[PDB]
Amino acid sequence: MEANIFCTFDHKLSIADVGKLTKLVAAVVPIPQRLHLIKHYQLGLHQFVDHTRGYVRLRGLLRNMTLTLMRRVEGNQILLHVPTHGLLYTVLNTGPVTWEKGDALCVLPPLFHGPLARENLLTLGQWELVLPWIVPMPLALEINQRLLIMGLFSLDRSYEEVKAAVQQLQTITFRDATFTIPDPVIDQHLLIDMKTACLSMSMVANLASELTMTYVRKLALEDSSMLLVKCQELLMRLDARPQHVSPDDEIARLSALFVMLRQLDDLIREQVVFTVCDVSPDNKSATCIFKG
Amino acid sequence: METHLYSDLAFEARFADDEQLPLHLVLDQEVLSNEEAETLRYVYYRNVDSAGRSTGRAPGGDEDDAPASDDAEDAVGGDRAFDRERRTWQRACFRVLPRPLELLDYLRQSGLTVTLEKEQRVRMFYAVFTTLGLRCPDNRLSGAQTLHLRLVWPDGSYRDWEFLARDLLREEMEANDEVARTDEWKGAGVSRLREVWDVQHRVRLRVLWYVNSFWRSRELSYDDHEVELYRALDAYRARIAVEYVLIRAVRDEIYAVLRRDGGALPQRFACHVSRNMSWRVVWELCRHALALWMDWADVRSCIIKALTPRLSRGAAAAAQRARRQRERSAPKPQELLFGPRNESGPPAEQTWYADVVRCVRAQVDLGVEVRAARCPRTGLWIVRDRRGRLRRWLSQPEVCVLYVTPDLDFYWVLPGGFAVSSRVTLHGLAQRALRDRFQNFEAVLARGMHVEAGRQEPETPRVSGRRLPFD
Amino acid sequence: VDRWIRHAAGVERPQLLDTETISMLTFGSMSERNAAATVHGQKAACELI
Repeated sequence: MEANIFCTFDHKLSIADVGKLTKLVAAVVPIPQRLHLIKHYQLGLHQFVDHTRGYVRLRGLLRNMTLTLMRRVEGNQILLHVPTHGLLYTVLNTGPVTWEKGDALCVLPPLFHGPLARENLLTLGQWELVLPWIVPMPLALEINQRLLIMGLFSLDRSYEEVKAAVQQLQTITFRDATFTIPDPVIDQHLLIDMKTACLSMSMVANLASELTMTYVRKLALEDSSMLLVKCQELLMRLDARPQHVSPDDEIARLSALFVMLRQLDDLIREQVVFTVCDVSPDNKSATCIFKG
Repeated sequence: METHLYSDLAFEARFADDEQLPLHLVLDQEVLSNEEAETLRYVYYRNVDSAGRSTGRAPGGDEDDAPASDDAEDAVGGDRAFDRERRTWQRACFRVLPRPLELLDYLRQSGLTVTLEKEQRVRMFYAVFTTLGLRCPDNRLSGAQTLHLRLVWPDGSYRDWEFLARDLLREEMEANDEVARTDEWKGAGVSRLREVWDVQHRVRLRVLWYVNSFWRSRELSYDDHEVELYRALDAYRARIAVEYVLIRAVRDEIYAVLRRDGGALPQRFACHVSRNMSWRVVWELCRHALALWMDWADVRSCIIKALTPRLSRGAAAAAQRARRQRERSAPKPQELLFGPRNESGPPAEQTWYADVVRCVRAQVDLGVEVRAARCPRTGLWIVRDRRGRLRRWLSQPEVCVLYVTPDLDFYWVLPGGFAVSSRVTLHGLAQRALRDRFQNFEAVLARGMHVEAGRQEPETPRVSGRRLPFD
Repeated sequence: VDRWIRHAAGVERPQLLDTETISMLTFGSMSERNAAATVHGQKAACELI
């Protein structure tokens, strides 16, 4: 493959440019095209950043891009390296997210972090080095889930009904940090995701057994605990011997239901790109296994 | 085609709770234009009974039956009246076919079978397929019921038609492995196609009837008494009269103020005037203009466009804030030194609407927007064109103007800027009548718009007949 | 009520040339005269909660 990529700069880089570009060695930067030679405009997310179009659009563009690790900069050349599956690399988190050991990491567009400064880097003319966020899986599928629930809830609601609920949904709290999702528009892509959610939920409701349906009621008759209280409360405002006992029916239905559940899960789950096992005690870099 | 099928199933799954029967409609160039067909965002429908009562409101009566208030503090009911109105409209599914078609060939090229009584082709530049529900409040359907159709566009503009259930059911009621509902719906097909007008005979649309509909199974009853149609016609008369009674209220107010003052008009608008002029012919031109304004006033008069932003939900709260702001106590020295700086008051320029009536070649302009500000030297008004240019019609002897300020103060101005000044009184209109006739549409979220409010929405949705559709 | 309470508390009428001298005081002003004699040094006043 094109194991190395040359990025050439058209703007002459000052002393400060070369310095700050050197400090960024091992940062994860994406390229759209996977070519041996590219120009600095194609580097990063700045080619696509567009706040009138939503967060989901930039998410869709990013999840299809090719990701690279920055290496030594020389005169007007930056030398990006593509990681390969199963090997071990040192990666840099320019994002404000905390990494704990053993985390599985995903790539997402940046979110709004409180201070609003966000450290603009390499503003050459009116180009800018907009790097993505390398986020651990829990926060990644939390943002994907909240974004889907905003799309699914706020349809056919007016702005007055919507306002407080989506204000509460946009804010995510993760490891004592606080982030906000920038532009959650109701895209065409988001409507496709919502349609897949509806079909998968219909198949869950249709093909579920009677055991899988009625377990909770029987446990509530048998048992009482805080978890069961919460589960009952979710069903409350809408709220016997089996007449068929069929292990083959149960196996057929369950092997189909797991398929539908994986379909519904893929709307929330992102692709793991790195897995960490060593974290610098200042949380500025990690040792990672590259995955794809 | 699929919208009719889905909507039939949807109204069946909801029938016990709602008792709304599914009415399948097709619209073409006889009801809407190509741009309006391509850019249509919502279709909403409303049910009103033989007594003029909407089915979203309380079955016996409402607190909106009381007269209006004339108070900006009340704003003709405020948020609660607005919410009672919004609850009254129900949203319908719709699909646009934006390229020229012939309806029967389109249905046959789909899965349907068509066995009409006479095979007359109907051709249409574009088609909108939508399903409305008319409410049989029991297993009984009256001919005096009317149904309202509303078409809405992305800027929030709407268009209302209304037709009574007698026109729709004039013929249809006067005559009265395992299978899937989809295949038998297609196989059973269509056998009726009827053209229906609205009450005022402005717009024609076609009704499509299917033999597989759950409508057929119910064997519910239909009736039309004479007295019920009479009362429904009277309610309709009261409905359309709402803007004209306001116009007459303003006319009587002008004549009453003119009697009270004795014909002495003080100057309220800036214009250098001469004594050596035949002011009597100006009075005669004023007579002709005030007759002609009544001759040509309409729904798009300045008075309706002035009351319409009052009916919006934010209006009452904002008016109360303004009342607090103007009557706020003078700040103490401590607040000026240490505390925050005071709110900026009202901007020097206001937005007004006017009716400009020229006599020489009889013409009246109605929905005219002007910007108004008081000149510093003398506190008279300067009326400017919304591009910032001074309006010249104060200097033309053959034109009079009626302005209505955003707080429902009206001026009637003669050449020279001598004006009659009084307030539009809403007390002749029940709160519900104004409120249902002229409340602005507020949008629910849809494809291609921000979840956050106030954002600059991106490229607006469109279905294109001129381009190969994107997917 | 004001005059009666001022008499009981032993306070004098609020003596400021209102407008400009009030702006001056709110900018900062040293408006308490000294006692004729001091034997116990500086007066450490008590603030009551």
